[PDB]
Parts: sequence; C-alpha cells; structure tokens
Amino acid sequence: MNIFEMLRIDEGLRLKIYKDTEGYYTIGIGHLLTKEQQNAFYEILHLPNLNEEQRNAFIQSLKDDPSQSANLLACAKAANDAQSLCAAKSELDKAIGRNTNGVITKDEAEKLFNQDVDAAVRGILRNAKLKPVYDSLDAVRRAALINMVFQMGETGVAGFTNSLRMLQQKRWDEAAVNLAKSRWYNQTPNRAKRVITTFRTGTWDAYANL
Repeated sequence: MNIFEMLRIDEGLRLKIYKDTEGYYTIGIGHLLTKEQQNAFYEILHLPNLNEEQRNAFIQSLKDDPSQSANLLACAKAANDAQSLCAAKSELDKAIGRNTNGVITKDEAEKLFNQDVDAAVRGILRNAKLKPVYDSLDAVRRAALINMVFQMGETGVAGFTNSLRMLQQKRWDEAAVNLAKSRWYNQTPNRAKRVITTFRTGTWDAYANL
C-alpha cells in the first residue's frame, strides 16, 4: 500500500482514453490531456477543430439541401469531436513516447501519475493556505491531502479552513468529525470516509479490505 494504490482505488485507473461528462479527455488516474437552418450554417462554420475543406463539404452540403440542417449539424459536431480525440491521443503520445492510439499500460499510467503528484505538491507548496498544513503532516496523511487535491483541486481543498487547521494542530479526531459534516463527504461518502479515516489514523487501514 502506497499513494498510487490509494488513488487507483479512489479515482479509478483507465487504460483507455475517456471523455468527461464535462468534456475533458482523460486517462490513467485523472490525467487530463486536452481542454433553424440559420444557426445550422453558423455553428458548423464556428467549430474550432475542422479543416477548411472539411467545413467546405459540410457548408456546401447544407446549401445543396437546407432542410437537412439537423443532420449536417450532427455530422459537423461528430467531426469536431473526432478531432479533439485525435489531439488528445497526440498529447498522450508525446507523454508516453510511442503511438498509443489512446491506450496505455498500468506502469505507463503510474509514470503519468507520479509526475501528476509532483505537480500537485508543487502547487500545494505554493499555496499559502495549504503549505503549512502539508509540511506538518506525515507521508501517509500527506497522501490523504493530495488525494483530496486530485478530486477537487487545490482551491477547493484550500477552502476547508477549519478542518485544515485542526489537521495542522494534530487534532485528528476533531478533524475527522469536521470533514464528515462537509458537502464533499455528502457527495462522495465512501471515498471521503476512507480519506477521513486516513487523516484520523495516519494509516492505510481504510484500504485493507476492500
């Protein structure tokens, strides 16, 4: 047990590229890659990832039959997305060092993950709200803080003013009681419970079994 097994259980590990419900392409453990007929003509012509010609064929197809505004605007969006995915794969391929076709192995996911951890800690140590509590914690409690950062971002975590302070004061059972009252806990109870147990105990016990 170690931090990568922790976030693999909590966050999940995808060996194939996935598109978020909010539109981001991701892979591994939360590794992010890339960020009537009148409106038909308009939006087709404003899709950010089409070619000149790819767009020509759609625009001129609409001219040929304006009735099919529904289908041509459907085609145009398929294409725009097909490209974004292409860009993400490309972004992935530079990261892995081969032509993955949007597929990686676990060790490659772990390699991505380990630098992602490096990014988060850098951020954390630059954040005046998170630094003093993070320096104060031991390695496994730090894993719990990083864990939270992965799920909601530096800023969200940094907004747990009080529980953070209790953590910094080594008041672990106070801290655990306070995290449970949170909106985080209410949105993802099973995960928050494991994280909070990690904060409270300084151990990996919440992940034993499972």
